[PDB]
Amino acid sequence: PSGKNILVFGEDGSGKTTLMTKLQHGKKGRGLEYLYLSVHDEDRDDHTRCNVWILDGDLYHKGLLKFAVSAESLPETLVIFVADMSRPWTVMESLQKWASVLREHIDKMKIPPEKMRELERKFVKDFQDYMEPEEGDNVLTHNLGIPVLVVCTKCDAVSVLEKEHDYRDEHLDFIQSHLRRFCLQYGAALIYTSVKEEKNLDLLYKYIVHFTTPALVVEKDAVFIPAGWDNEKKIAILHENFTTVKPEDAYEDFIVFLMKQQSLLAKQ
Amino acid sequence: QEMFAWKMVVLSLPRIQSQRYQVGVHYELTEEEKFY
Repeated sequence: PSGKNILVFGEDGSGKTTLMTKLQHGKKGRGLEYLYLSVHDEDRDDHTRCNVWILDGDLYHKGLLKFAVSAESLPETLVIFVADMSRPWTVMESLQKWASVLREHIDKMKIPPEKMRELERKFVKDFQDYMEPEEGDNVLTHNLGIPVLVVCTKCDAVSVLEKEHDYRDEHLDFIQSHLRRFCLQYGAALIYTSVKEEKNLDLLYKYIVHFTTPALVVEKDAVFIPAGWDNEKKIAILHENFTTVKPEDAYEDFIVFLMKQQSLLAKQ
Repeated sequence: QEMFAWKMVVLSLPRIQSQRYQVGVHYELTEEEKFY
């Protein structure tokens, strides 16, 4: 096989060093922390050099994106949008922020090759055609398209989140259904991760970079959205029971002069 | 065939200490915030 790539996007830590340690470390506070992977290839260790770049911060990270993305490396790029569940506003804002950073990267680094544009757009249009079958209509897909998969951290803190400020299924259901909506609109999927739990990322990241996995919504705490488990009806049924159907205001809900003049006036 | 590090080596360490460009003053030179 060729060279595989993964761009993990940490949002001010958020357990990125710990999550990269669980698969196979100083800290993560500067940016562009290259990491190498060794994933089993169903028979032996065929040296699947899936390069992992840890990007954190915002102080001129476009150069780090340039050093982390090549020209012919673009198809096997499985970026990992990481956002910790402890701060839901950080997830809601950081997901669109990393999506905007990816859009700027495509609008500034993917534009020089002309044949790659006409090949990559048709490759995404055909990749989304195979994304929905073999899982177990049409959604408002955006302009970004490449094999993507969002992974959320701090998922084994349901009691902590409901003890701090949630205390109702509205917040957790809002985050679940809205991140499901964001992943279906972005042409991605959603696989939750936790502290020594929810080992389901390697299955889909190995399944897409070419060993399958089913969906889990019964537990509601370890939610896994595989590639091809999205529509425009189940997402509406999720945020309907006791939750407002598509609210636009709940985001803020879950987010010698003076003394001399005085003496002169007294003197007169 | 692990011999393709030239791509990263092209611009490996050009900015090993670029965390101090705070518009020459900024009055709060720190790439983070404290507690409350």
